[PDB]
Amino acid sequence: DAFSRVVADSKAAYVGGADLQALKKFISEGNKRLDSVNSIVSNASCIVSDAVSGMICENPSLISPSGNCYTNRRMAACLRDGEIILRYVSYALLSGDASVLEDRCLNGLKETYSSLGVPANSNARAVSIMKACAVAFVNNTASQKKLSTPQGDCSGLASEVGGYFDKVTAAIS
Amino acid sequence: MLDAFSRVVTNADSKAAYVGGADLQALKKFISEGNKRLDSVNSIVSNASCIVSDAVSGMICENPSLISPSGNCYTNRRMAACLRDGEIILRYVSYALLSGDASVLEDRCLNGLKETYSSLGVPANSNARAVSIMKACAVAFVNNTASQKKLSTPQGDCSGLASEVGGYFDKVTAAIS
Amino acid sequence: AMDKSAKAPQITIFDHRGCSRAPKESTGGKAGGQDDEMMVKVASTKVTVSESDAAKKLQEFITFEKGIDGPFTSKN
Amino acid sequence: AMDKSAKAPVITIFDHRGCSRAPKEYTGAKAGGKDDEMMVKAQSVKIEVSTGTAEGVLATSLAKMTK
Ligand SMILES: *C(=C)C1=C(C)C(=O)N/C1=C\c1[nH]c(/C=C2\N=C(C[C@H]3NC(=O)C(C=C)=C3C)C(C)=C2CCC(=O)O)c(CCC(=O)O)c1C
Ligand SMILES: *C(=C)C1=C(C)C(=O)N/C1=C\c1[nH]c(/C=C2\N=C(C[C@H]3NC(=O)C(C=C)=C3C)C(C)=C2CCC(=O)O)c(CCC(=O)O)c1C
Ligand SMILES: *C(=C)C1=C(C)[C@@H](Cc2[nH]c(/C=C3N=C(/C=C4\NC(=O)[C@H](C)[C@H]4[C@@H](*)C)C(C)=C\3CCC(=O)O)c(CCC(=O)O)c2C)NC1=O
Ligand SMILES: *C(=C)C1=C(C)[C@@H](Cc2[nH]c(/C=C3N=C(/C=C4\NC(=O)[C@H](C)[C@H]4[C@@H](*)C)C(C)=C\3CCC(=O)O)c(CCC(=O)O)c2C)NC1=O
Ligand SMILES: *[C@@H](C)[C@H]1/C(=C/C2=NC(=C\c3[nH]c(C[C@H]4NC(=O)C(C=C)=C4C)c(C)c3CCC(=O)O)/C(CCC(=O)O)=C2C)NC(=O)[C@@H]1C
Ligand SMILES: *[C@@H](C)[C@H]1/C(=C/C2=NC(=C\c3[nH]c(C[C@H]4NC(=O)C(C=C)=C4C)c(C)c3CCC(=O)O)/C(CCC(=O)O)=C2C)NC(=O)[C@@H]1C
Ligand SMILES: *[C@H](C)[C@H]1/C(=C/C2=NC(=C\c3[nH]c(C[C@H]4NC(=O)C(C=C)=C4C)c(C)c3CCC(=O)O)/C(CCC(=O)O)=C2C)NC(=O)[C@@H]1C
Ligand SMILES: *[C@H](C)[C@H]1/C(=C/C2=NC(=C\c3[nH]c(C[C@H]4NC(=O)C(C=C)=C4C)c(C)c3CCC(=O)O)/C(CCC(=O)O)=C2C)NC(=O)[C@@H]1C
Ligand SMILES: [Cl-]
Ligand SMILES: [Mg+2]
Ligand SMILES: [Mg+2]
Repeated sequence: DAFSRVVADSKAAYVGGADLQALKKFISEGNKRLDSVNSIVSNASCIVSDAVSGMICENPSLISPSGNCYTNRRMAACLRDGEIILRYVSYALLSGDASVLEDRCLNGLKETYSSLGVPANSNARAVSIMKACAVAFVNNTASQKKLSTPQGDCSGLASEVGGYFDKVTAAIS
Repeated sequence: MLDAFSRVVTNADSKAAYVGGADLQALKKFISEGNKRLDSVNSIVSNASCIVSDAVSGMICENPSLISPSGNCYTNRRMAACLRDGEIILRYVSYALLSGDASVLEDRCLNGLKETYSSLGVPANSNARAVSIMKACAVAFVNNTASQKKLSTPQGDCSGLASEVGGYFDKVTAAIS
Repeated sequence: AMDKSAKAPQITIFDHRGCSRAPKESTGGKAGGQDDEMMVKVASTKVTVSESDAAKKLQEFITFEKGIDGPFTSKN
Repeated sequence: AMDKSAKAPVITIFDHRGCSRAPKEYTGAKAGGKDDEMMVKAQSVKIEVSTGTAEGVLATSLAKMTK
């Protein structure tokens, strides 16, 4: 409830102590799930940068004068959107649910991109690079690793986050 | 000295300077290891934001008091100044690597720097850690032993240039520690 | 519907077991164990990127380098 | 001396061999080969960091720290 209000209520939700104990009874694999979310969120800036950089290095026309990332204004909007998408995917993983991702991020998004002329193939590539990043962070196989987590298998959570990225891809491609 | 960049390095003007074509052919024989050297610079500067942010956040995760209300990175103002300084230092190191000479780094970045930090209370132990993380980042980018598939450059041994850039970071560490 | 506001969930995960900075922000009392030193925070905030920051990123991107991870897929 | 200006040499390494966007900024002599498709740029620039970047690093640091 507290997170839903936030994502109707303006101030942040601070879920610690007994409230955190309760949260972990209503999400599957609660401890692993929070490790997985943190592995993405705490690395968000590199994930977004690498995805946008890779989208562009694969198609440099995006930063030519006719490309959709031309001008600082447009580049800013694209970097921003990568971050927005990653945030909604991360919240889907925190909550164990796609409903907010679908309702607040994806429903209407392709229509907006179509009217703006934001290129769908390029956008899909940014999303797919972010997906690859997230999978590796969940499984702790990125180049930058968390040192001391108890070892175990998070392949289920990695599959789950992959499915949220796939919803994004399906919605905008 | 890289003559095309004389006004850049003295902050004499804000004009861009360009070395292409025959001037670039000549630059690569003036400096040593020319192609590899330029690749090495490229791999560092193109990753500057991440290098600096990872170094500052690593300095902080090792010593969280830096962002406590009494710590020297507390507030967006102080954090931004610290990130800025990390980038300034990294960029002067990158110029030392481009030119193959530490002089500009020593003269325009390091000379007087410790005394400024002492006056401000910028903690030298913490600063040294930011610099050593940046160093580690640069060495990994330069001497990257992943397979060809994962490299932006033709595979070969850039361990010498990695050692050279490490020495420039060591000059920073010695100056401010 | 996607409401065009650029707002998105902002998550902070604090696994601060052993941290000497005392917790003061929870509102539901104590578990009587290590959950009392950990927290998930969620806010809804507008995502913004300045033009000057985008210029800095462009100066990195335009050279077609990469990080350690991933294959090199550029042709440029 | 360190001049307190917050300026630094910003280097951009443009190895744009094979690029369809024609070189034009460098006007010095040509090499007659692939050096004509590559360039080192340098510029004195005041280094600035935004409050958004500072906020991002703060959030990363809080999330990655433990004790
Ligand atoms: C330990 C790590 C730390 C050392 C050592 C140090 O000097 N500072 C350390 C931590 C630190 N925490 C904050 C800020 C916040 N921490 C939380 C989360 C905790 N509050 C709770 O109630 C619980 C559990 C019940 C927590 C776990 C929150 C919400 C904040 C406020 C900031 C926010 O992002 O909302 C700081 C920042 C400076 C400060 O507020 O002390 C530091 C450095
Ligand atoms: C090939 C890569 C590109 C494709 C395909 C495409 O659509 N755009 C491509 C490249 C590209 N270049 C620029 C801008 C600059 N390139 C240089 C360097 C070249 N100029 C020279 O004189 C030489 C060699 C002698 C070069 C190599 C410079 C200096 C710029 C200007 C910008 C800067 O950051 O200083 C762009 C950006 C848009 C444009 O100006 O065309 C792109 C995308
Ligand atoms: C806090 C829990 C904490 C950190 C934050 C982290 C800091 C840290 N980082 C390294 C080393 C490297 N970081 C690198 C940076 C990058 N690689 C990339 O691909 C992107 C573009 C960029 C930004 C993330 C690199 C290349 C390295 C070097 C290789 C390596 O992993 O070591 C260190 C190690 C420093 C050292 O060796 O002394 C540290 C401490 N670690 C934390 O604990
Ligand atoms: C342009 C020359 C260009 C790129 C830029 C790059 C893009 C690219 N990146 C990946 C995959 C990953 N990137 C990751 C990012 C990070 N790892 C870290 O440790 C830091 C903090 C962060 C930012 C650099 C990660 C984790 C991955 C996945 C690695 C793995 O699976 O182990 C790809 C691959 C995408 C795909 O598989 O579809 C690409 C193309 N490459 C370029 O050529
Ligand atoms: C895939 C994600 C990982 C992996 C994760 C595992 N984590 C395990 C246990 C664990 N993690 C935490 C921290 C977590 N809980 C919280 O409440 C918060 C923040 C609010 C976080 C970040 C805790 C507390 C625990 C419990 C053990 C402990 O006391 O530390 C774990 C063990 C199994 C399990 O508990 O279900 C695993 C497997 N492990 C991996 O190897 C991949 C890479
Ligand atoms: C360590 C730095 C790297 C690595 C580098 C290698 N680069 C090699 C060749 C090479 N690089 C360039 C590009 C360079 N020259 C320029 O003029 C500019 C920009 C102005 C740049 C960025 C060129 C032109 C060449 C030569 C032609 C080519 O082979 O493409 C190279 C091979 C040659 C050599 O060994 O001297 C290497 C090894 N290789 C690595 O594995 C690490 C990561
Ligand atoms: C980056 C990987 C892309 C790219 C993105 C661009 N997006 C632009 C504008 C834009 N994006 C949205 C969606 C965004 N707002 C929200 O509220 C949410 C979710 C809740 C999201 C995901 C909107 C509504 C808009 C238009 C209004 C605005 O700018 O804020 C955009 C600017 C286009 C223009 O002004 O010309 C770009 C460039 N561009 C790319 O090339 C890659 C594929
Ligand atoms: C980050 C790893 C540090 C940290 C750094 C701080 N530096 C602060 C102030 C500051 N730094 C410089 C040196 C800088 N200016 C230049 O012109 C050059 C080189 C040419 C460099 C390297 C100066 C002169 C100053 C004072 C003037 C100014 O800020 O512009 C600083 C304080 C900022 C503030 O309170 O506004 C910080 C926080 N702090 C840390 O904790 C780590 C170790
Ligand atoms: Cl790395
Ligand atoms: Mg001298
Ligand atoms: Mg290249």
